[PDB]
Amino acid sequence: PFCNAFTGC
Repeated sequence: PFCNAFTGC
């Protein structure tokens, strides 16, 4: 989904 700490995006 939306960007993440480094996972999502």
